[PDB]
Order: sequence, then C-alpha cells, then structure tokens
Amino acid sequence: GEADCGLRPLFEKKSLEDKTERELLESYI
Amino acid sequence: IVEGSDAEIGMSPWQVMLFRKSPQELLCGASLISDRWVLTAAHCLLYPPWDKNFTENDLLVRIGKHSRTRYERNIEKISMLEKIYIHPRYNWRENLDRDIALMKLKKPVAFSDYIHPVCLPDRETAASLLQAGYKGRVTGWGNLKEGQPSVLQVVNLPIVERPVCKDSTRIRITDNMFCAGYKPDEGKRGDACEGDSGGPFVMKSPFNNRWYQMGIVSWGEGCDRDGKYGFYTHVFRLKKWIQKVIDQFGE
Amino acid sequence: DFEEIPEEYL
Ligand SMILES: COc1cc(C)c(S(=O)(=O)NC[C@@H](O)[C@H](Cc2ccccc2)NCc2cccc(Cl)c2)c(C)c1C
Ligand code: NA
Repeated sequence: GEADCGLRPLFEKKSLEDKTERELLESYI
Repeated sequence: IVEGSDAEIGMSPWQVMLFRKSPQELLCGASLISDRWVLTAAHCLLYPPWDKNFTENDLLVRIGKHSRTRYERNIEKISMLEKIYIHPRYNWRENLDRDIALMKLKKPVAFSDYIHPVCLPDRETAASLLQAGYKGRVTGWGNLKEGQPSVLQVVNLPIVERPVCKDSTRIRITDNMFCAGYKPDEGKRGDACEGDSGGPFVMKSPFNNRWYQMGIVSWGEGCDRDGKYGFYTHVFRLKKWIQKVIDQFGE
Repeated sequence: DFEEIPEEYL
C-alpha cells in the first residue's frame, strides 16, 4: 500500500486520539 | 447513519462524497485509497433494476468534507472522474455479491489535514481483525432514520458471527460480505442507512496504529432494525481485483 | 438543497 496510509494528520500524526477510537481498541480482545 | 454522532474534524480524512452533477445531490459515500483512486460500492454506480447506470461525466467526487450541503471553500476538493471500473462479477441480480467499484480521478488530489488516504488490509491484518465482537467504524452523510445530517456522522459497530448474519435474513450471504451491528439484547444501537452506501468500514490496527478499510457499506433491510444487521463488502477478499485494476490502469 | 459548487467543476 501507500507509505503514510491510515495515519490521520489531525490525530495519529499529532498523537491526538479521537473521542471513540478507544471503543475499537477495547473490543480487540 | 442511524444513532451515530457528529464526526470530529479530520476524523475520517479518507471519506469521499459521490456527487451527482445534475441535479446536484449526494449519491453515496466512497473512500480515498491513493491520490488518484477512490473506492466505492458498485451499486452506487450500477443498479439496472432502478435504471442506474452512471458514466464518468455524470459524477463528481468531493473529498475533505465535513458538512453535507455546504461548499467547504479552502477545505474540500472536488474531482472529476477519468474512468469507472465495476467488478466484472458484481451480482446486481441476486444479492450484491462483490459490491465494489474503483474510480480513477482525472488529476491527483492534494493531501491536507482533511484529505488523506486509508490503508487497504493485507491478509494478516484481515485475519487478525475481522473477528466477531471486534468493532469497526462506519461514516457517512446518509439518512438519520429509516432526516438528513448537517455534518458527517460516525458510528462504531461490532462485527457479527456469520451464522447470526445468515439467520437474520433471507438473502443468500457470500464470503465477500460480512455483517455488523449490535444484537437486540446488547442495549446499544446504530447502523448505516440510505446515502451511506459505498462509504468505508474501517478498523484501527492495534499493531501499527493505522486505519484499514475492512468493509464497504453495501446493504441492509431497513436501517437500525432489531434482529437485522448491515452488510459490508469484504475488502480483503476482493483485493486481487483492486490491485489488478490499479496496476493495469494506474500510472 | 446543496450549496452550489463552483461552475468550473460542472
Ligand atoms: C440486489 O440485492 C439487493 C438489492 C436491494 C435493492 C436490496 S434493498 O432491500 O433495497 N436494501 C438495500 C438498500 O436499502 C441500500 C443499499 C442499496 C441501494 C440501492 C441499490 C442496491 C442496494 N442499503 C443501504 C444500507 C442500509 C443499512 C445498512 C447498510 Cl450496511 C446499508 C437488497 C437488500 C438486496 C440484497
Ligand atoms: Na440494524
């Protein structure tokens, strides 16, 4: 794929988390 | 999106609006997977039973958007289509098997804070994350109930066990689909709805912190009904076709 | 229903 894919400028690139991404992580048991 | 919430700014920078030229209207969602390729559902472009057969010139893609209706000056970019590619085995007659299509843009779109491609999964990311109970995220500007949103909506939904998907419907379910949504017992709700089709079902890899597009909003019977689930095109299963079209027709 | 987009795009 592309080198920078799936890394969001306003979130991952700046190390900010969106308000519900943690709901996804918590489901990956 | 039913029972979702407003997206944050820059939350889904790969989200694309499929926009009809005349009359000016939202057709579907879509996703940006490189500077010149946009992924969507075949049925957004081709559905003979309802006399839908768009050509390149019927359509625009609007990238970088948040508001549904507003022209987002200095933020969104609007792109014309060079070429449409519908999966040759898209089953519009029976069950929307292989509900996938690619659109090549006339020119590359410039990436920004609001415009950025999503990853496509490898076999291992799919094996690892496409599991019942695991949550993905669906975004779109589609209907709020089976009115319309001011801004991009977001909902997180769990992948559902395959026997449960099958038993929820009379439609024949194939290996190129998965379903997602909460059960009636589970006490949370949410679903895609009309206008959301062709948009992405994404998951954030806990391994490399990257968002992968695992599904494409494909179909449901109603929106947010109890005992029903939304059905998504299984993107990894169709990835050979994706690469074939891009290798062949990409520059 | 939608805000008119610039004419160039049409
Ligand atoms: C050809 O196979 C189908 C065709 C139609 C036309 C329908 S339907 O009953 O009309 N529902 C689909 C429709 O509501 C849309 C998708 C669509 C739109 C136009 C043409 C074809 C399909 N569903 C959007 C949606 C709602 C809730 C959840 C999700 Cl994931 C998607 C269904 C289920 C199947 C299997
Ligand atoms: Na549902």
